[PDB]
Amino acid sequence: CLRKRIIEEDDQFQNVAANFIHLIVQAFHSYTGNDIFALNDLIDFKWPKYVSRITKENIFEPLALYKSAIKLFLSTDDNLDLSIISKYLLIASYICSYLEPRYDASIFSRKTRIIQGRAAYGRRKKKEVNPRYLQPSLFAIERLLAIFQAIFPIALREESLMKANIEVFQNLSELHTLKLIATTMNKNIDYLSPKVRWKVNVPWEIIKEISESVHFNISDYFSDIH
Amino acid sequence: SRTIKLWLKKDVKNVWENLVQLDFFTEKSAVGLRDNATAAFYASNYQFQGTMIPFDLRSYQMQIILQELRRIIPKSNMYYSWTQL
Amino acid sequence: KSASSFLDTFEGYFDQRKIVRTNAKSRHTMSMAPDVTREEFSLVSNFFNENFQKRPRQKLFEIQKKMFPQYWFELTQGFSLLFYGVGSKRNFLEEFAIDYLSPKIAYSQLSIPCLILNGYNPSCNYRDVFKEITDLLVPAELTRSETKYWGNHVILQIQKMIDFYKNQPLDIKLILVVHNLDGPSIRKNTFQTMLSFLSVIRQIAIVASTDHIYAPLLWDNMKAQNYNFVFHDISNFEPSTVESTFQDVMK
Amino acid sequence: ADAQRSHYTVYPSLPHIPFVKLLSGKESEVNVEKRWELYHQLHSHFHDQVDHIIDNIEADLKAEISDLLYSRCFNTIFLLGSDSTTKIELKDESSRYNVLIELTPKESPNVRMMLRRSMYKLYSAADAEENDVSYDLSLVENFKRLFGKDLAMVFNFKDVDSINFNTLDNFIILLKSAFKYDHVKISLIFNINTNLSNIEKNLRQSTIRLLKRNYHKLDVSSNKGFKYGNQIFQSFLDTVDGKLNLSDRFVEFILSKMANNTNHNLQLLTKMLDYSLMSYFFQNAFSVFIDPVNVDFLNDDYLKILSRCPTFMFFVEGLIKQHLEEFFVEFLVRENPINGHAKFVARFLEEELNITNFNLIELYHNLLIGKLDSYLDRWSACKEYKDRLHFEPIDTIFQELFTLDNRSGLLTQSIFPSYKSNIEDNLLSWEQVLPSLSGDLDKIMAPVLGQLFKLYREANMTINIYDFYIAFRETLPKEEILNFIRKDPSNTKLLELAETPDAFDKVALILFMQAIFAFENMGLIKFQSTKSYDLVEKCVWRGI
DNA sequence: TACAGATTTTATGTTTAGATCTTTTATGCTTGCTTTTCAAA
DNA sequence: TTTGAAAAGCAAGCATAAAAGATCTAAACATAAAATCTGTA
Repeated sequence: CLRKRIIEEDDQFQNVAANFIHLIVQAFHSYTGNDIFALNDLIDFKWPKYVSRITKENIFEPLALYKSAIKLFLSTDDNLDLSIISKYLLIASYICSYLEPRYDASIFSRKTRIIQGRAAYGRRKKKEVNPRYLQPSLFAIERLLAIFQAIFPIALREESLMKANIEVFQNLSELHTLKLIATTMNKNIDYLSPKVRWKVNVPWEIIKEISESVHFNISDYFSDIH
Repeated sequence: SRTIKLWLKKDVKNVWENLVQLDFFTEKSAVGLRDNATAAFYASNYQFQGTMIPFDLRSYQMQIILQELRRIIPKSNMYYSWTQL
Repeated sequence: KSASSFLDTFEGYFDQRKIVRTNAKSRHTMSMAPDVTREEFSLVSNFFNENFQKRPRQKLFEIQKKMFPQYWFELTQGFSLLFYGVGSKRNFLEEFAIDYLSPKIAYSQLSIPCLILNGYNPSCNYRDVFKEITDLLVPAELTRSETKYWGNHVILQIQKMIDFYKNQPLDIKLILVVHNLDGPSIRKNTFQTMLSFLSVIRQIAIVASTDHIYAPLLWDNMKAQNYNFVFHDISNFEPSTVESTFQDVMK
Repeated sequence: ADAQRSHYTVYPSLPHIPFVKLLSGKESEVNVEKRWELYHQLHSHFHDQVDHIIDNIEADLKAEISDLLYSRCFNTIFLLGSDSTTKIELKDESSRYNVLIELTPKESPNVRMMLRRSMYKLYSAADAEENDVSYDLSLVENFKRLFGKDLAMVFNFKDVDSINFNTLDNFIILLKSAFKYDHVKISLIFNINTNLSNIEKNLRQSTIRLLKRNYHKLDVSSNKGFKYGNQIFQSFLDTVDGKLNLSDRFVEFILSKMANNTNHNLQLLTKMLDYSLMSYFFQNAFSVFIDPVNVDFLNDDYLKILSRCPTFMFFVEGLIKQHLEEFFVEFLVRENPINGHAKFVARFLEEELNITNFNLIELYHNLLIGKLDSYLDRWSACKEYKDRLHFEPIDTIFQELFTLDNRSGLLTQSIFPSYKSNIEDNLLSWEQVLPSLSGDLDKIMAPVLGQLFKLYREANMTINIYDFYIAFRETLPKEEILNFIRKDPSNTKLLELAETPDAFDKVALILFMQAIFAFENMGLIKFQSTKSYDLVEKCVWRGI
């Protein structure tokens, strides 16, 4: 790439390569530590992008060449479809794992009461520790289906609430097969036992992007608890 | 507030893995190297629960504590006041 | 009775998980319940199971026998049948798959053997059942290359039957009847994988029943593809006097 | 007894078409034969094109895998939406053995087993292509000394979203050690169904940096640009054209049901189309007249149910307000060119305009409902053909006997039922399932499961089973139980137990324990304690 | 009678699937004191 | 418009269910030398 660049646009090229290696070291030594291999990988990834920004003005000027390619030294850059029912079941699983069942009726209940009775009052306090930083809790299937039906998007013979049909359980089975959700047991698992409990198996950064793909406001359910 | 570059969470993962590899953290309640090949074989035919959860939820314990860090980090290091609690 | 406001949907789910105070909890056990021996339980149970509501069950069974040609037409097109409902579906599947299905298939292809599985029995095994499938269908035995390195011989043999049977004529060589597909040993992952790969084979007819209300959680998209179910509700409020002997009722 | 076994073979003692007689048992048997045969020509014509489409899917996917595979690091291919069934094939290239090694999570309990299975497959393939060895990576080291040829290894990791990621990471680090041998090149194929970032955050960052040197991505899933769905549905439109038309509600049913399935929505589409065709040829007696040579087979029943059409209603109401068999047999010649128009606008849409990311089922639905213009007002490149591509559907007369429509709720009971909702509704409204014909007892008392469910539905967290049994007793009547239990003098044990003063409570306890363990088998109820058996927890709620 | 080859017997190694028991941690009921929202003055 | 009062909430205590895993064991899968059988020459 350098041999094509110098004809398209030994000691001076050696100084150019050495200055690039020193710039890589001072940009990413805090990230890599004293690791020769990681710095070698960063040098390999960022050398052709550095060579591509070399002009006849930048070649004999180190500060100008660094200013032309400063974005190579600001980010490490060490990096490399799913259904609506399965997305909303993941959101309901995350809610079930990271919220207490006793405060469910204070959050999702919206029906007019023919019979007299007070609803849940809600929680008085705010938690000191973010629950999303800790391990997820274990829930039952019926709670997950209840919250899934409460958060799924919508006369005399319509019944606009979506009931738990074959497709909901089938998407839940794929959700466990991918281990986007998990159980206490993983080998010889009895799906039908009531003692078997379920938990979510995705972090917050995945469930946030999934909820952005469906325009659900999941951060509203954690802004007023801690 | 009283300028150190604040690294993102996607970049501290590499530093965290380097710290785990350099025996500064250990996995919580980990046996480690077994005494004999039979127990090691039994452990190799079992998948532990720590290796199935995401890396940011794995429980660790410290090989060095904060008092030792205060003892052997120099006074002129600019992270020193954080060694007291 | 609950002092609730709602009964249905999550409205009755969240509303019925009240934190009941310990002063309003009754300390009632089976100590003041009537003392009943085993034999009188059996006698009263069989008397109402053979006399109570018998005429509506007989009539309702006379309606749902008219669905047998539709079931046969579904079976010839490659669909597995799964039956579900409230009550025992043992006698229905026996009568349909023995009195009706096997003679009709045998006469249309010019009897057909009928393996009958009892998933209510906790000692139902996949290796014994597959040895009998080998005894009935005589598949070709796996080569050394087909055994790989400590692979499951049952699954590899069924996959070899799958890519053998794709070019055979599509005529039903076996009717395979599954009572209670969601019982204790039959709901496990390997046995369901075995029957899914058997259900890929067009030349085997699959008739199954389920009893658990959460039973469709057993099947992911691949297994649902392989089963290829047409669902049919047969609710009849039968005794279920055969499956009940496989659980302990006196406890 | 056979009831106490696990499995048993029965050969029934034997002493031809599953179609039945329609028109209240007045359809002739020749019409039954014609319905069976004509259903089979339509079914065979559909599935021949379905089979060619499926082989084209595997052929094109194999071609693009071979292209991405052959044009000191791994060659990594990330196959998104894989749902792995592909039989990958490699080149027969001289002086280099090309070995495909497939690994599943079942074959991967640890790194040692993965290496042992990989080296056994490698030695087996290299012996079959042309003394025993150790099944470790030194076989890769001495491959040229044992077989005289270079080594190209392609690893197919099946179902990476099920494999243990620490084990896979350590196996990749193990495979990195073979890069010091000049005769070895390694390809890795990762079959992904979740996301790339999901596996990116379950692997260590050094492995991610290792895989970043040479990696490619490729989408595998059946909803890649809709072109494999759009063929299959058009194949149905190449089968049913001039014979039946699709209803708009049936097409939006197809759209909603395919939007609910990720990995396998092509076979679900084929299953729904097949079951609709089965339902039509099993239900309607007019499907003999799809063949245009049966028009002499009209009878009084055919014309009697022919006149009950809303289109014929509107037509004769218009002709009465203005001022039968020959009118029917001449009006069966029109072609209904909506299918040809849909194929024409599809070939116009990727002919020159280069618009290929469309669903033909969405296009056909909007063409059926007359809102086609709102459908192609989205791409903002076909503004110049709002009158070239405009179509107005024509509501023809008596087309409602020749149609595929979803209004009886048969598809949503047979293919996608509300299973647990059906179970709890048959439990609670049982009079619906059971006929309303022990003459004096069946009118008064419900079946024990239904009464027990109605008392079960109206309860709290924890049900005390003794008080619940008392609540079950108070629903039962004592008098006609004691009358009906004495209505069989053959069994004297029943009479002497009826003579006991605690007969009614005992019989109610028989029925209650039987029904409670019926609910415990079905999963509705749960004993939270292994011992005691004094309390229960409800598991399931109606209408969720 | 005998003998080359196929099958059995006895003997052991390899890998997977499941049971049992122990230890430490979540959980569920109890009890006492504090808030609080909706059925009557 | 208030009122208050029973429903809801919070925290300590503590017995107990359960998750995790250490240890092991049976069962499928696999190989092998010596003896025994077996079908002919």
